Amino acid sequence: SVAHGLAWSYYIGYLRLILPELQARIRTYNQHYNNLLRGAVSQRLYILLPLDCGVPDNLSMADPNIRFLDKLPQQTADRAGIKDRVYSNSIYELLENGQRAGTCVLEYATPLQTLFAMSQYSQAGFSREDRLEQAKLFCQTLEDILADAPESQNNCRLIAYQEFSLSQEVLRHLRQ
Amino acid sequence: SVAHGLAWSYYIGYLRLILPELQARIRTYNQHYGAVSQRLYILLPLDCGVPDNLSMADPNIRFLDKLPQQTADRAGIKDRVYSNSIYELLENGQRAGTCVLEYATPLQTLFAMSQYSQAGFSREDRLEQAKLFCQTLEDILADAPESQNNCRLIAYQEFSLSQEVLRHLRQE
Ligand SMILES: COc1cc2cc(C(=O)CCC(=O)O)sc2cc1OCCCOc1c(OC)cc2sc(C(=O)CCC(=O)O)cc2c1F
Repeated sequence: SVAHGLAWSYYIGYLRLILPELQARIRTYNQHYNNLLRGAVSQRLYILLPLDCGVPDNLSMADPNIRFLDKLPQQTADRAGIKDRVYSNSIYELLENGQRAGTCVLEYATPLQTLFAMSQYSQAGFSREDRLEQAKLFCQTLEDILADAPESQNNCRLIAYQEFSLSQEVLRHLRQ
Repeated sequence: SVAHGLAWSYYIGYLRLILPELQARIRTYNQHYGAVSQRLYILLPLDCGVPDNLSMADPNIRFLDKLPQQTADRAGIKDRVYSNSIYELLENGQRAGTCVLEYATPLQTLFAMSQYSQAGFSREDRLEQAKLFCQTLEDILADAPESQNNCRLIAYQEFSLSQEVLRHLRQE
């Protein structure tokens, strides 16, 4: 299946490589780069899983209550012949009634945009109406893989949703 | 199919985003500094063996430099960095070529899936999946001119990896 392969690849090709190094990057930010007066950035990568497969590039566009704070210090690694392949991640403030309710590392699972694009291109042999079932299968496969990887599971949170306040969706997970 | 999805995702999620900007990065590198050839040379090992160091696979493939990085806001990641590496290709102690080179990382997903019981993917099906990944990628690129002329697909089964790359480089 398409979504089955995409979830395994998202784990093998990305999550497996960044999640064991994420805690140290967040700790480094909180100790040396975070504004001295501010609350600590929460641990864990918060992964946005829009079931409609809509993956925008700017988060403040999806919700003005999601405001860009800072980039986490970059991770580098030699990867498949790419010397010092760079992994960059962004920190966001979550506003509730004009005030800071949370601070976290946040991004969309980019393979969901592949499902969106495939549903549009005739050559992909992927019907438009197959998108939702494939997005749910991508999320379920990712949950199943993470359940067998505790250093990856405890370093991330899966935020699956169907449309709305995206910041309230993230805050509900953060407050747990 | 697993490989069909991987090839579409490798194109949508990566190649489509770096290949229209690649020529300008190579030109910028060549003008500061014998020229690095155009096009991203994509290694497609059908055995799905994806090592992290290229000089390990072949000592005639020597790291020269990193191309200037590309940055873009991508899915909530501000200034998502795309870094690529330049390699010298040696032949009988002489530099015979210079190119931007890397492995197609989804091939390592096929390798890992054939290793993990929970993936439900057999080692006996891996070669057919690696070939399908390569064929799907070729078909996609045939419909994306700006991506097709900015890359070269190097599919092989094991050996001299530098001679494999040089054979493709000498066709232009
Ligand atoms: C190797 O496989 C994958 C690598 C991978 C890397 C990712 C990221 O860096 C997240 C941010 C982003 O997508 O820009 S998501 C991701 C998903 C992957 O598997 C899904 C199937 C292949 O599709 C993709 C992809 O889909 C969205 C994104 C990328 S980004 C990428 C590279 O940057 C190449 C070098 C590297 O793999 O680290 C390859 C792929 C890719 F093959």
